[PDB]
Amino acid sequence: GKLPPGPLPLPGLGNLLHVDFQNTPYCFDQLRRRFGDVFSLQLAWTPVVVLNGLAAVREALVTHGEDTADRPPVPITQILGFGPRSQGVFLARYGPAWREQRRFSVSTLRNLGLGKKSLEQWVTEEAACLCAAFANHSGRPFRPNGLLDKAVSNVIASLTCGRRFEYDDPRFLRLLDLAQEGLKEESGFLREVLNAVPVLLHIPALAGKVLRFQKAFLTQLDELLTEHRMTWDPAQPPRDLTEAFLAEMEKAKGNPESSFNDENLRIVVADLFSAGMVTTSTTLAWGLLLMILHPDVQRRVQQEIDDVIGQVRRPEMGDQAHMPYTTAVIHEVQRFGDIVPLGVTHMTSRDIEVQGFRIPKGTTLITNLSSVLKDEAVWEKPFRFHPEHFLDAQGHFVKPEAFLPFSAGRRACLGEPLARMELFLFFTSLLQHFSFSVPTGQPRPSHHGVFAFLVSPSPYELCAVPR
Ligand code: HEM
Ligand SMILES: CC1(C)SCCN(S(=O)(=O)c2ccc(Oc3ccncc3)cc2)[C@H]1C(=O)NO
Ligand SMILES: [Zn+2]
Ligand SMILES: [Zn+2]
Repeated sequence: GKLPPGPLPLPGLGNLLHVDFQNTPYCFDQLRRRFGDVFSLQLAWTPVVVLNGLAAVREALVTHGEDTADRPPVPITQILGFGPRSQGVFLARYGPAWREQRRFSVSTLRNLGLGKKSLEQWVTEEAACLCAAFANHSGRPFRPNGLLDKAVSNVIASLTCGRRFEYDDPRFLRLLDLAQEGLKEESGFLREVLNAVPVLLHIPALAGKVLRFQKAFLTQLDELLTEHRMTWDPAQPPRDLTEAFLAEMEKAKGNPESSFNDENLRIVVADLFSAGMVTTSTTLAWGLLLMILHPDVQRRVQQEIDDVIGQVRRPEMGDQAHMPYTTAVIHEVQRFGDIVPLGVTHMTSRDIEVQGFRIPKGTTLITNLSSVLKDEAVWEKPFRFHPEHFLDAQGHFVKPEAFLPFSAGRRACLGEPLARMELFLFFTSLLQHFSFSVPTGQPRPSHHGVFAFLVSPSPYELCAVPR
């Protein structure tokens, strides 16, 4: 069939000069408006197809799910112990190694707490610590990002590592620091080159600085894993994912095919931990920013929290069903924050058809989630913070199909169930006991965030006064 349209490619650079990597989301909007919902790009040697809108993304990830569940190979990951039976989950290639960790991560989380009141109470406990930390700032203006990252990170640590860390633990802080730095490494020109030419890694000079943060991250994590291997009580049912993983490694000794091995234990755990320390807290960072930028909405939320929960009892997942306005606000924060605009790259394993065009095997697929979350054809005021995007005239919460912050298909975020719970409990817990606002004498903060693979709100301070 006919391949997707797109800007005319240069001789060797291809379309590298037709894409503004400073604000790619905007550049792609222009391309979408110019060539359509499914267009092509030749980034150097990598053929790319961008998917815009719910339909294009869905036909690829759901309808053609089997053929689009693979990731682009990333040979550089070798530096972290990645191998055929050791791929973690996020960067894992479509196959048994992924499926085994995928199924394991999903079911273990569910067994450990997800969907039960135990996790809720654990989270609201961590929430209480978060509140107390906010209170230490008295009326003084501060940046909530660090405390949000620490509190959220403790929830995933509890699940994976069976413990939390004090907001000032050196190892905890270093772990969080390295995790955020390495999120800068995933976006480097050098990595692209070494990735195309695997052999170039034999030069210690290069290999030695390519993924230094991810390596530091894993190294720092090994120390924690080693202590855990020591405290673990195999005579009791696993308390966390690391123990569950460990018990599987026992059962799997002698099985060359099992992905439950030492190399993969640090990758899987680092996979879940890192993912959990940089997603939800960012959304929460957007949440608090939007709440000081729209005090009215913040009050409506507090009002609902008062009417349904009060200012005593700790929030509970059972409350959400009776808090449609707060649920709408949270969903809008996710929609507007648009924290993962271009999603995570996919790769076709077979030739497929999308919106009439043909997408050859091996094509790097880009799911433009931002275009689904800001689709002017679907949302009323896509470029505005508008809780009514998830509310009907009656005040009922409705979730449109264009709400794909987590993508779709067999590869969709496995942390969604955890994210849903964290956002509700942490958000209501914060607004239930605090009142946020822009610090007098300071300019209204921008609702425009700084572009990256993971989009954070622009730096800002706020005042948190008790209630
Ligand atoms: C509000 C927060 C979050 C957002 C917006 C988000 C978004 C995403 C997106 C866009 C993907 C890619 C889906 C695809 O490949 O098409 C994904 C993947 C993934 N996320 Fe998240 N995520 C969030 C939270 C977390 C959390 C809390 C965890 C849990 C540890 C997590 C774990 C993962 C994992 C393991 C994958 C890879 C799944 C696979 O390839 O099979 N994420 N997420
Ligand atoms: C275990 C690894 C160190 S292996 C090498 C790469 N990373 S990473 O720290 O660079 C990273 C962190 C967050 C991220 O963003 C996410 C995740 C989930 N949902 C939405 C966004 C992407 C990549 C770790 C990894 O695979 N995590 O999943
Ligand atoms: Zn444990
Ligand atoms: Zn209704």
